[PDB]
Amino acid sequence: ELQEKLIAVNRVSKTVKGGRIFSFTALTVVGDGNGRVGFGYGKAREVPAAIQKAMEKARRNMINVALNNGTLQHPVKGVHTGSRVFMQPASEGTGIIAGGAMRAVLEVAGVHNVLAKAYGSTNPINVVRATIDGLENMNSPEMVAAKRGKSVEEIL
Amino acid sequence: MVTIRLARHGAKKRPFYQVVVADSRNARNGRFIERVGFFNPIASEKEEGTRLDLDRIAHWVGQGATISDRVAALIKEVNKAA
Amino acid sequence: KIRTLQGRVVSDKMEKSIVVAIERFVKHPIYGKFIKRTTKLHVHDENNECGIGDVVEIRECRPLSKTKSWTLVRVVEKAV
Amino acid sequence: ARYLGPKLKLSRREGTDLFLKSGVRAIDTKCKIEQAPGQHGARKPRLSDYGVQLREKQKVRRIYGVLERQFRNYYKEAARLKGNTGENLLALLEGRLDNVVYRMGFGATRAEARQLVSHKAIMVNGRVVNIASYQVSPNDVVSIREKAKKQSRVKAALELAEQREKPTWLEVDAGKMEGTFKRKPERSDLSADINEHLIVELYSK
Amino acid sequence: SMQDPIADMLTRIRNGQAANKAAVTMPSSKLKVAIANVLKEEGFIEDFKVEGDTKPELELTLKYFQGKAVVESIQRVSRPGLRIYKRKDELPKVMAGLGIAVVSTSKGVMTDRAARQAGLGGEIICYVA
Amino acid sequence: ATVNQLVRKPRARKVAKSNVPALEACPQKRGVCTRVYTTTPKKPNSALRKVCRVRLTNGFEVTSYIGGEGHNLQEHSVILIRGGRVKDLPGVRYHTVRGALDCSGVKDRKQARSKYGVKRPKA
RNA sequence: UACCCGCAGAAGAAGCACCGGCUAACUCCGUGCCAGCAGCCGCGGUAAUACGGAGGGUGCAAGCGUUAAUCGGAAUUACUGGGCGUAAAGCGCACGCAGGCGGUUUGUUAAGUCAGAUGUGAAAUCCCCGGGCUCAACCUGGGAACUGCAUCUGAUACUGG
RNA sequence: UUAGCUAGUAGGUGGGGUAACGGCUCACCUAGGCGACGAUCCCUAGCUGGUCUGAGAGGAUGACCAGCCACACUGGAACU
Ligand SMILES: [Mg+2]
Ligand SMILES: [Mg+2]
Ligand SMILES: [Mg+2]
Ligand SMILES: [Mg+2]
Ligand SMILES: [Mg+2]
Ligand SMILES: [Mg+2]
Ligand SMILES: [Mg+2]
Ligand SMILES: [Mg+2]
Ligand SMILES: [Mg+2]
Ligand SMILES: [Mg+2]
Ligand SMILES: [Mg+2]
Ligand SMILES: [Mg+2]
Ligand SMILES: [Mg+2]
Ligand SMILES: [Mg+2]
Ligand SMILES: [Mg+2]
Ligand SMILES: [Mg+2]
Ligand SMILES: [Mg+2]
Ligand SMILES: [Mg+2]
Ligand SMILES: [Mg+2]
Ligand SMILES: [Mg+2]
Ligand SMILES: [Mg+2]
Ligand SMILES: [Mg+2]
Ligand SMILES: [Mg+2]
Ligand SMILES: [Mg+2]
Ligand SMILES: [Mg+2]
Ligand SMILES: [Mg+2]
Repeated sequence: ELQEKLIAVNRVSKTVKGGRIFSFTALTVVGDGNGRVGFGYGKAREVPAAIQKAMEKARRNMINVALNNGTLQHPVKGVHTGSRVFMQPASEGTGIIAGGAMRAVLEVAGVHNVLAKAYGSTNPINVVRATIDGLENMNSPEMVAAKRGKSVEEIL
Repeated sequence: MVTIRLARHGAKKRPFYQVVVADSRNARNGRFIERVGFFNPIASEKEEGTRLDLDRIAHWVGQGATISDRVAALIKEVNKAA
Repeated sequence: KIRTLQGRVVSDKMEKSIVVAIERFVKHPIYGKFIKRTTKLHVHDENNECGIGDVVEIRECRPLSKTKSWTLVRVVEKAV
Repeated sequence: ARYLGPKLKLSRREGTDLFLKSGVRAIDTKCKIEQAPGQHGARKPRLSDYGVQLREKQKVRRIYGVLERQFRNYYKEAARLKGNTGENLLALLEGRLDNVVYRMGFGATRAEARQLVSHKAIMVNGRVVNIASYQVSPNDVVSIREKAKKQSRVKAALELAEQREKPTWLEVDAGKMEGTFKRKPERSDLSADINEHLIVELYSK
Repeated sequence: SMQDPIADMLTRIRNGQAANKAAVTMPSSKLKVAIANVLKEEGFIEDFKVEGDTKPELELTLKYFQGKAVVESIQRVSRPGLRIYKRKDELPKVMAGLGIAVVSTSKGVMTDRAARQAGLGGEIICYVA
Repeated sequence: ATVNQLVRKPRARKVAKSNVPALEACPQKRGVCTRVYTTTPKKPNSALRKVCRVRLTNGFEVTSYIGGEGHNLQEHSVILIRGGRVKDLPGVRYHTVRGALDCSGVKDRKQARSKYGVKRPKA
């Protein structure tokens, strides 16, 4: 029931006395079709072990995102280390207008109508961290109503 | 002199005439002062093919503007319908 | 009700004529900042009655000269 | 300006049936519907995200028989029109005349409905209409005219339409060989395998 | 120099929240009072109080929900280097209406929502979100 | 970056020069072959690239690559260049159009025939 | 002339680019750092999915490619929307005119600002709701819009005087 | 990597002149005028409604249609 997407695989290296040792890294993201999203980053000498370590870490360290019906709640921004990221709630059925890693993370996030833009570095690890930070700090009308101590109708 | 006349603004073989108020030295489809309606000779049934603001037309005629032969025909056809 | 403007008097050396700095205050069309912009006008004055640094109130009239199409109505803030 | 080649090659590439043949004989009998066409057809490569957006748009095009410039203009119109863009895109494809002829079962395939339109066998509100892409407003009647009413392939297509599922938004009277486009269909009225958001994301780069 | 007290007010709020300070004090003003009036009415601070006669000190009692701060973001919009005036149609919606925009209007300082209901705009002081 | 600094000196853009200046914003230019010859490419490659020195019509003297296998190009030959550089040649910025005004199509070429000016081979 | 009716018979009517990655789509045979490709990374030295042909496939389609040119992507002149310890970037330091900015209170002004009204902002164009050509392109009715400027009537929080 | 420019020049009186104001012209008088908010000089260029692109702000542009301006072998002049 948790849909799982790998974003990108990459071969890294490590130079030793014998020569170059190659390894593989895997960036996977999981989600429940709702606000529960979580990513993982595994690494091994072999690709199925790296995707399995990534899905293993992604199934835990899940994060909860207060969605609306199928879209966001307010235009939110997210940063991590190279990637300022803008995302915006959109009308019904305009699709996921997003780049690379953000399409996979919002698709398993269960969003369906976004207008996104990734500025800066588009490294999938940091931009998926920047989207996780943006969706995590996106706040609902209930949370702001309980916070300000007013009703939702007093907030409009 | 100032005149009241048609102005060919249509497709090919399917004309449509804006009845405008213009200085007669200007071009046909060119510079004009006031557009006082239209006429469609290929007007279908159940649509208007003639509409003239006769209060403005009588205002410019009170100013001394002349009327073309077809415009005076369309004023006749309005004053026969009404 | 007639349209009139005000401004400092820049120079008064030529007779029956003064130069008036009208300093309008417009917004920049791109950056949104409000920038003071200065406009010089040659103003006809009878009697050479104005001085430098004087505030004046002017109206637009028929062209008295080549560069002069403005005539004052009255003087405010005469002194330094 | 039409695709005239093999149709099951298209259904083999898309992987599913596109109803490009009448359905009398089973498609698994007429072709290997589970194998892509060509020499290297048995292999299934890891198809990319642009690949699945292309295969979805080529599915919907190869269903309705619409070329790319026209399917682009339908996207421009569906994005201009209010509401869901993909749903308006499907409502326009379902508003096509050769589709209404197929859904009423006057032609066995959408191509045969197209040929009846092109061969002046369809009257819309009494007037003969020759264009496949004529938009059909709601509360419109659409009939076989008198001369082509005595065709064999017409009542054979109505036989296969009785074998097929009845659309809710229409109301056909097979004796007079006419029908009535009552309303535009809902998305729930249509098929559920079409992912219209992949097309919107394709034309929304 | 102290060119801007309102941005000093907002910065003392923002650093007070980040420092988990209970109260934040500052030199008072008629505008700083009207802004703390708005922030109290809209629910971001508990209470304000101005004391003293010759040099008054405005004290703001901050508000904390579930440990962390209520005021997630607070920003100065119009500044002495760049003033911002808006008409009633182009008033902003902070956080799709969840945050507020403190607007100075001819009928006093109010939020952007009350500026729309009053049918008149003015100078945007700050975005509070 | 201060708005006053941008008021006093605005953000000026970068006027990008064209890497095909002899065309003079034209798609193709007629030239006359001055010298037809070969050139060795850069160090990673190794070939004999067929390239001609052309006096153009507008007055310029540019060199131009001759694509495809085989060419009937001579001196005092009237060709049509179209723009487009060869990476692995220093100073060649243009391509001759094969099948234009003196140049022949590639002999016995059956794929990409319009990129080389070759008629459809009837069976 | 549009348009309509009749005749005869599938007849008289499909091509172009591409298939290493970006970028949808693979095998074989020649070939041997030659011939050649090429937008970038890069291919070719005897098993080339990268050259040339073939088979197959993919994208478009009475068009398809190439070239030129503009914007975009490029937040890569950054107002919206960037930076300056080490990646490009803080003048060697300071005083200081013009310029930019300016603590707090009251009163007044109404310049800026905000609201309303009037005039104007040609028509066409764009957009919305419709109408007409068998549909569409197209033509067209009405409206909105033209984000502007001027004048007047008001408001006085903010800025200015 | 154009910083100074200007003597009908800037203004005044009067005469002439034009359909009409006016250095428009002329005599006389004064010594002004413009300019760092870029004068002068150089290169380029018809302007707009608009068009293309762009989410927008913006960028580029001004073919067709419509409005204004300018020219009619080149340089000049006047007549009706
Ligand atoms: Mg770890
Ligand atoms: Mg970067
Ligand atoms: Mg008649
Ligand atoms: Mg076509
Ligand atoms: Mg639409
Ligand atoms: Mg591929
Ligand atoms: Mg081989
Ligand atoms: Mg290739
Ligand atoms: Mg660019
Ligand atoms: Mg830019
Ligand atoms: Mg930078
Ligand atoms: Mg260094
Ligand atoms: Mg450095
Ligand atoms: Mg230093
Ligand atoms: Mg102050
Ligand atoms: Mg005041
Ligand atoms: Mg005012
Ligand atoms: Mg107003
Ligand atoms: Mg208009
Ligand atoms: Mg219609
Ligand atoms: Mg004051
Ligand atoms: Mg005289
Ligand atoms: Mg006289
Ligand atoms: Mg010129
Ligand atoms: Mg942009
Ligand atoms: Mg002449």
